Amino acid sequence: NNFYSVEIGDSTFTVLKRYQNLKPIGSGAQGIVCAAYDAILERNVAIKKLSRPFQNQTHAKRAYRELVLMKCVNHKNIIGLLNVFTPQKSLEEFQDVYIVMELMDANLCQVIQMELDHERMSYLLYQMLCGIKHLHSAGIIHRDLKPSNIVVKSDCTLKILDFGLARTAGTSFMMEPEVVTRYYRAPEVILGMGYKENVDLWSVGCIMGEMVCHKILFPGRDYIDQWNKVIEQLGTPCPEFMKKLQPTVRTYVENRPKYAGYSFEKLFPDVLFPADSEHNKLKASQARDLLSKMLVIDASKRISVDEALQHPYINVWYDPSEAEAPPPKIPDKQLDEREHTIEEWKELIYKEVMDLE
Amino acid sequence: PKRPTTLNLF
Ligand SMILES: CCOc1nc(NC(=O)Cc2cc(OC)c(Br)cc2OC)cc(N)c1C#N
Repeated sequence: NNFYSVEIGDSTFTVLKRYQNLKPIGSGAQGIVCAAYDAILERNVAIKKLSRPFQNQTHAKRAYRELVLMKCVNHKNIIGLLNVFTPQKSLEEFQDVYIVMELMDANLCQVIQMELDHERMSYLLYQMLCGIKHLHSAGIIHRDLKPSNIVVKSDCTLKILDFGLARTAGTSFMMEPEVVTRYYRAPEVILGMGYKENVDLWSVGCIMGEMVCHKILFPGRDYIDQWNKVIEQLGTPCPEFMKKLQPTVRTYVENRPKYAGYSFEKLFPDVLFPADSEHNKLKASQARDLLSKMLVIDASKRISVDEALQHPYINVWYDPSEAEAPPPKIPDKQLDEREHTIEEWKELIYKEVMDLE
Repeated sequence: PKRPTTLNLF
């Protein structure tokens, strides 16, 4: 009726006329995303179509979560909403959902590949860092931070992204978490342990090392080598840790060949660091000591968000209004240990769009 | 000290 068909790649876009001139910027882990102009508002905004949402109990749970989370999280570093709509009219008609949100200038995969300075890099770390702290401040782990999901503005801002997974620690592992990027998968994930708010930091760890090394920290050629690669770098884990890992995994992870591990003083020389020479608190050895406490195998000994923000490298940008920020409160409907039908996610998801406009 | 507000993304 009042929407229009935008021939984009494969599935065609049927967005409001508000959004015109659609170009592709990426394809997240749900549908696809474009950087169109929203005349009505005056500024380029990202429209995300989740073509056929409720295919199954998966792309329908990651959605209801994405929806609610989107409308609940507000923060200077955690991307915000803007508009959500469905080109379909009737209750049955529904089969697609478009999401309009902010739109930076690039994605971290652009900085990673450039020579920052200190004050700066430390700001983004802080930046990105806070957003994280906030999201957690509601018992919400993201579980997927990685350049492909981090966005920085030319004015040097920065925002987290994709709340398609970011759930709460209510359930444990799964021998099918292969969805969360390898190079940024944390030990408790890999080893199918059981995550907590911390996991997110590890991601942030494999990040910095990337903002420093330029190469990705722990490659991996399969989810099973990932481990054989992370530990080849950080040494074989302390026996107590072993006692933690599930029965089976323990055996295998134990059989692995023993690795010395390298001190971060060599894992990140004084050279791979931004001109170590300004404003005390900063200093290369601090950018590192930071890592020194994030890149940690045993989940229970990893510098949590707070202490990170509360850390010599980060800290210099602290400020209660954007860190100890008000907790992004949740209603009382969200279900992390509960599933339904597709004709139910529909009613639920459809009844989760409508009102919105 | 105050944070920066640039970032040459080219
Ligand atoms: C890739 C993840 O998708 C998303 N990406 C963004 N990204 C951005 O705004 C930064 C950005 C700006 C660009 O110049 C116009 C191009 Br070109 C690509 C790009 O980075 C991709 C914002 C989102 N809200 C979502 C979503 N959803």
